[PDB]
Amino acid sequence: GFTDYKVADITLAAWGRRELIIAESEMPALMGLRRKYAGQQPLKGAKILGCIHMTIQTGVLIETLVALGAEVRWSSCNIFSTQDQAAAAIAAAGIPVFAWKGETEEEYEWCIEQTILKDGQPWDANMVLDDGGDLTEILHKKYPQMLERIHGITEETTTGVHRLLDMLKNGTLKVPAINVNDSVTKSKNDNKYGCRHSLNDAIKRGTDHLLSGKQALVIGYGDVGKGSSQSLRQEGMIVKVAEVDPICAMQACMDGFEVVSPYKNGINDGTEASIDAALLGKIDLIVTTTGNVNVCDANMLKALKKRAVVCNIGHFDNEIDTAFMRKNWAWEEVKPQVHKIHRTGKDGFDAHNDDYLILLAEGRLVNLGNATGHPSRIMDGSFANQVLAQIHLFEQKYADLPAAEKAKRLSVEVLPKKLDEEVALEMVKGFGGVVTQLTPKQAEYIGVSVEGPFKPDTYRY
Amino acid sequence: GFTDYKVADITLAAWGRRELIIAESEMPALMGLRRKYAGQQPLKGAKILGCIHMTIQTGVLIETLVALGAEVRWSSCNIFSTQDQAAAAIAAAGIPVFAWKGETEEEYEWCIEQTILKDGQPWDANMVLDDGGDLTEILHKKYPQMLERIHGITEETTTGVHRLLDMLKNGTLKVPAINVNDSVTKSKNDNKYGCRHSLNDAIKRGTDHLLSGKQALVIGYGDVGKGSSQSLRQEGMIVKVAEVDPICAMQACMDGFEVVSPYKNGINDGTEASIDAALLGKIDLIVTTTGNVNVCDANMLKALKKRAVVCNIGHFDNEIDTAFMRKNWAWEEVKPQVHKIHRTGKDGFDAHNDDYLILLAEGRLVNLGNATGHPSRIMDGSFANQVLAQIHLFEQKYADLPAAEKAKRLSVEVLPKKLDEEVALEMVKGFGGVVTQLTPKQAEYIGVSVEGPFKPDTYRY
Amino acid sequence: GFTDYKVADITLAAWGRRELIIAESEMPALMGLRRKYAGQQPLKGAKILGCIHMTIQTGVLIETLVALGAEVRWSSCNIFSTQDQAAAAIAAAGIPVFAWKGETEEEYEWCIEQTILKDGQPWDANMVLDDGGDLTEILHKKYPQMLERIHGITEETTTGVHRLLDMLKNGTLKVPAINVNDSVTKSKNDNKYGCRHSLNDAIKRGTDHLLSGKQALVIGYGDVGKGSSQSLRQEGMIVKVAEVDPICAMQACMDGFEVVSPYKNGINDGTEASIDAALLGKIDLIVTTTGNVNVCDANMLKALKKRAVVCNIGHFDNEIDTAFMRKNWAWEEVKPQVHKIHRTGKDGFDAHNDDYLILLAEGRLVNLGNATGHPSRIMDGSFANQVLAQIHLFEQKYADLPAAEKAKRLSVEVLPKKLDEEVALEMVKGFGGVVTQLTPKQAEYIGVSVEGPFKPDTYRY
Ligand SMILES: NC(=O)c1ccc[n+]([C@@H]2O[C@H](COP(=O)([O-])OP(=O)(O)OC[C@H]3O[C@@H](n4cnc5c(N)ncnc54)[C@H](O)[C@@H]3O)[C@@H](O)[C@H]2O)c1
Ligand SMILES: NC(=O)c1ccc[n+]([C@@H]2O[C@H](COP(=O)([O-])OP(=O)(O)OC[C@H]3O[C@@H](n4cnc5c(N)ncnc54)[C@H](O)[C@@H]3O)[C@@H](O)[C@H]2O)c1
Ligand SMILES: NC(=O)c1ccc[n+]([C@@H]2O[C@H](COP(=O)([O-])OP(=O)(O)OC[C@H]3O[C@@H](n4cnc5c(N)ncnc54)[C@H](O)[C@@H]3O)[C@@H](O)[C@H]2O)c1
Ligand SMILES: CN(Cc1cnn(C)c1)C(=O)C1CCCCC1
Ligand SMILES: CN(Cc1cnn(C)c1)C(=O)C1CCCCC1
Ligand SMILES: Nc1ncnc2[nH]cnc12
Ligand SMILES: Nc1ncnc2[nH]cnc12
Ligand SMILES: Nc1ncnc2[nH]cnc12
Ligand SMILES: [K+]
Ligand SMILES: [K+]
Ligand SMILES: [K+]
Repeated sequence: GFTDYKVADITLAAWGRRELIIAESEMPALMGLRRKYAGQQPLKGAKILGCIHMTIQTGVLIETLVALGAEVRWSSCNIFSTQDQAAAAIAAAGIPVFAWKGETEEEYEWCIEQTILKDGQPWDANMVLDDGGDLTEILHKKYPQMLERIHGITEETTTGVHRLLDMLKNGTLKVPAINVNDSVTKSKNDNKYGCRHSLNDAIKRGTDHLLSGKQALVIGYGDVGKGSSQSLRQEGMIVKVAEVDPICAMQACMDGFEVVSPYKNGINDGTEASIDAALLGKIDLIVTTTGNVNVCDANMLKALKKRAVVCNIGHFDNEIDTAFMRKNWAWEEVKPQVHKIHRTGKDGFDAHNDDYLILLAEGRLVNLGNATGHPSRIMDGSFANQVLAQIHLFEQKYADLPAAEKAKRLSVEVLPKKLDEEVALEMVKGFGGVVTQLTPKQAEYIGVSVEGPFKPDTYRY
Repeated sequence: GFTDYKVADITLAAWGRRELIIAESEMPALMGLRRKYAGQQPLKGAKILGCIHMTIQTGVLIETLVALGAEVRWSSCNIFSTQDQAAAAIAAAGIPVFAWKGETEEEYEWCIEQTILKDGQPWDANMVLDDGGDLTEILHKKYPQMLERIHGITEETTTGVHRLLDMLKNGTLKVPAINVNDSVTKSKNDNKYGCRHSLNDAIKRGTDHLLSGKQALVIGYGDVGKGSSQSLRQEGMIVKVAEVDPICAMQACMDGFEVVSPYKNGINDGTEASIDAALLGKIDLIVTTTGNVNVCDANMLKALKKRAVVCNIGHFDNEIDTAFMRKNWAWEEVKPQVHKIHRTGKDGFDAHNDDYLILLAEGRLVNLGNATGHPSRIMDGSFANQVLAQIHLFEQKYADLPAAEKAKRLSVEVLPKKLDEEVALEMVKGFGGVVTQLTPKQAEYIGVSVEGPFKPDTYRY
Repeated sequence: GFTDYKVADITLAAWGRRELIIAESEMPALMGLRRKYAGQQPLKGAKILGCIHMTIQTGVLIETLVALGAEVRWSSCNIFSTQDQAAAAIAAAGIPVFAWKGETEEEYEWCIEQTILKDGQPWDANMVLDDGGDLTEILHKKYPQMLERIHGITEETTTGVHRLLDMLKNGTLKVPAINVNDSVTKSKNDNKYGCRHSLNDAIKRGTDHLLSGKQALVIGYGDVGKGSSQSLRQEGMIVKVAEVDPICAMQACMDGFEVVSPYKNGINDGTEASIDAALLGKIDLIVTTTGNVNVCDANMLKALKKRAVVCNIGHFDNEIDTAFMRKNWAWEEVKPQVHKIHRTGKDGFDAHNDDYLILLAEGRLVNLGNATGHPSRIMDGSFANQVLAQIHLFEQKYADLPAAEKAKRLSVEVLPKKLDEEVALEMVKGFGGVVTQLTPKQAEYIGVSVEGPFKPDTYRY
């Protein structure tokens, strides 16, 4: 008689369980943590509010936390990223989850509130796992009393970590956090290689367009932009890259990309005349990867080649001025998460009009919106870090300190390199790779221990 | 009141129609044939039996043949390759089509017969379009009288051309045929680049497996094997290649792949002792590409690494010994066209057994079975050749020739290089490419006309 | 007391012998023929005039022909392509060779004549091995009497075959020929992969320029152009391709290249107004691969980006209008085969002028001019074909047949596919590859012999 959930179709649970069993074989770091810590139950007593894409991969994470003793209440951190069969499997296992593919904004907020509230009253939560900072923001803004009992936050992604550091500098952060994003086995695995796998995957599922021989513009060349550019280049696209960071621009050049700006001489003054109309007129596909605001703006959208695809793989949809397109242009749904946007007018469209753009996932995270996000074996690294971070913060029991002691432990930290390496070793073994062991004299020669850590904390990999 | 069809769901037509309109903008050579020939109606009076994958791309082909004056009756050439919304769009257009995704073998044969028979009698067909030779075989073997009225066959694929050539060698081919496969804008575009696009696409949709860093074995290195190996290598797989043709094997070496055999010394004597158990026990993914029989045999299946993915992108499912797997091992459906094959035995399976293989599309063509096959811009090339082939054979009027002229005309031929080049030029313009025109002195220097053809018929590209 | 040679420096012979011994281990097809046929001496009595780049690789070719019983007299087919240590090692072995790096045009002609003449009068030659057709032309124009005793010509390269075909068509070809170029183990090995290896090699040796991130324009996308484009793209260049053949252009598009023309809309009208000055002013490197005339013309050279590198990897230097650059612009030698060409005028130059181009090998074959051409393991394929072609034509004894039989054998033909496959098998084995053997049933299924040939003669690979 379990009813504390809300999913699209509970009967998809058996299908979801089949895929969870497969995914478990693809996630050895996470399943190794489950085996190593199951008997010790290091999360016994933890009550975790979780807000992250309700995919099959997140399901393995959820059941790993539960296997270690935790109770959880879960929601997705995006309206399009849930895999309904994963949510169904988690609900059928008796775990409160509120998540389905294609939520409205109102339903998105309701789902988070259903994790926060149990039977109309605040749940006695004491841990937070977030991806992007929406749950974190709601707790600080609307439920500050609940944070008095919460031992910490473990934050998944770059945008969320940015919001956390903003609150820390403004003195508004109420509990300590661990930056899961900046582990090497997260940032340089998930953010880069994950988008390499899943960006062309989403574009093919949404459009079935040939990419070889076509022109792409990738806005940004951080980790997500690096992986995105590779996702397209390996398919044979001619890829151009835009950046505001000269060091990232240098890497793009050395990686074999032409570096261009959508604006003449890189200067974005807000006018149509600043747009490089000749450049945008040749682009078949534009992808935003920045985590910034309005990096594919209304003047760029007006100037893009007819029938160009437009998508975003950064965390929030405001990378693209989709508001401008809702106000001025007529939307034709091809299928879910795929819209033709007719630049001929707002009121109606000719079904055979040739002047349209194709928008994927209404400008929300395209890899999760139009495909299934990152594959299990990549998320294995990110989610082993999440499990380790949850254990660390829960065992430190920040909320039980006196007021004076909380002030001294309020911080945003990363996991130590030794744990990063141990996650990486399990990932390598999952590939069948064999790591060499240093001899004692070789370890002394480079000044490390035989068991690591093998690099100083300044090393960039 | 049109009722002459059978599809999964006629209400998918509007969705199919939206995707057809997108596909037309992706297929400029085919769409260019509509404009150049619409006024002349070169297929007026043609009644075409067509048997080929009922995809969106085949939709554009079908409606091109109809726009040039033809009547058609269509079926798919594979039980899993139909896109149900394409079939719905075609039927809703008043065009007879008998095709749905996931047919049984009996329904497959039934669908082809519904194209052959109209109102219980043979249709007065006079043209054939085939992909694989199944329709051609059924006509020769079961409706030879209909071939008295048929002017020719245009065959799409390598396996179908081989069957035509065997019939010709045996004196058992009743109408002339055009080998559409061996146009360069078909074989060196569809067969190679199409599989490059669509193989990893299908594997991702089926399993969502990370491919980077894993081991693949591609059986075959002809056109499909070349494109398949690239599909996987560009994703970061470590790809090994098997071949019986030493020329193709040389190409794989020079392309940067290790060439291996599943058998010790390359000698396939049919025994378990001949299997290189070490090699097979390291392979995460095996893909057959040969058009041959039993190239992923039972002994290889027994020796594959636990949880390896097995699929076939050749035309017929007998490239993998799936019959052996049906007889001996338990099949667990993950989802449509994805099965776990449990090697623990045939009488049931443990849901948490680790000793299984993952078979895609039940060994049927994986790109069409687990995804959508080749993209529109690639199929543009194949299907422009098909339309040109249909025009040439229909206007030749073989069925109306005297018996002496019939005997001189009974052959299997390819399209002339000029037509191949003309298709290629429209493909290049679709990419925005600009071809240079020879000066008269340059044309004289290399001994070609400024208008081409630019290569001798022996040229291999 | 052997003096019948002329080389740069005989004392380089020991060095040349060391490298020949290494190259022998890299040339298993060639050495396999040596071991297989040395007992039979099938070239006993053959007297071969040979004209092909006097490299280490040609050294192994020459000594294989001698090992099989032939006498030869040798010259290079390019003024810059000889490796002086290879020539010295051949002369030290008592083999007539006339070749050194850096010949004048007069010396080049004199060297070919020294092979034709022994003691001031025509040698009793009876076979010809040629690369590019210069020796073949001199025999037909200046020594036609010698051709009445010559049993055949074995021609290495595409341009040479073109000239042979023109002569056959005109009725001026006096002896049969084997087209060695169009063996798959030659054209699709040497012409493509050889240039992939040696083009970026020669550019680095000549300029030491970083190639990553810069813009290249490759004129042509045949076998040489395909390999040259890959040579640059794999280094990270942004590569654009020009073509007159829409089929080759299609391949360049599908291979991930942007296809452009130096002329607006591809129309070369002889005026500067037709030059796409905006495109050419972005190009850092241009490479001609066509075998055509003036594909990098004067107006192009004027519009190139300052400090661009210009080079040719086709057979003859007229692909670039270097005559224009000699007449109008000041040449500054950087080092042998590397010249700065100052576009500021003809009479001298400022040492610090910024407006110059860099010309490699004075527009002669750049891979052989500025580096060492193709590696031994690739030339293995080409030269194994040469040996088999020499054996076949010599044993046919064309010159001694009745003219009624001569008329039936006066042709330009390629080797049989079976021998093409045997050469490929030995190359694959050189890599450690293992070719799989068809079972009798599999061979039956696809219609071949277990021993091959495995493809019809129309197969393009
Ligand atoms: N979709 C996914 O699966 C996924 C995975 C990881 C992260 N993310 C999200 O993607 C975003 C980027 O993450 P990241 O790790 O790459 O961050 P990052 O800081 O490494 O990279 C962002 C880059 O954008 C550049 N940039 C900023 N403004 C720009 C502008 N106007 N024009 C061009 N370039 C500009 C920055 O210089 C920077 O290099 C974040 O929102 C993150 O949360 C998404
Ligand atoms: N799925 C698709 O979209 C698609 C597209 C085109 C063709 N096809 C089909 O794919 C198959 C192959 O087509 P193709 O054009 O590449 O033919 P191909 O002749 O060009 O190449 C097939 C290759 O398989 C090799 N081979 C044969 N038996 C072998 C064995 N026992 N082990 C290893 N290698 C072996 C042959 O040497 C040959 O090089 C045919 O059935 C064709 O109809 C499928
Ligand atoms: N340097 C080497 O090691 C090496 C090796 C092999 C061959 N070659 C020589 O290289 C040349 C090319 O050989 P190939 O086998 O590639 O011949 P090919 O016929 O395969 O390719 C030449 C290509 O140039 C294209 N072309 C012709 N005129 C053009 C123009 N004005 N603009 C653009 N493209 C144009 C043609 O369409 C053709 O595709 C020949 O001279 C050959 O003898 C050199
Ligand atoms: C047949 N024609 C006219 C033509 C072009 N060249 N020549 C000598 C005649 C076309 O344009 C087709 C070519 C293939 C598909 C699109 C349009
Ligand atoms: C090993 N092979 C090839 C073959 C035949 N069948 N299979 C499955 C493989 C043979 O033909 C031998 C068999 C015994 C002695 C003579 C020749
Ligand atoms: N598959 C996935 N599950 C959860 N979060 C993700 N972020 C990116 N891919 C993801
Ligand atoms: N999309 C497609 N439609 C028809 N035939 C195909 N063969 C391969 N892909 C195809
Ligand atoms: N190394 C080499 N030797 C002889 N001829 C060649 N042609 C291209 N490379 C060569
Ligand atoms: K996934
Ligand atoms: K498709
Ligand atoms: K060399």
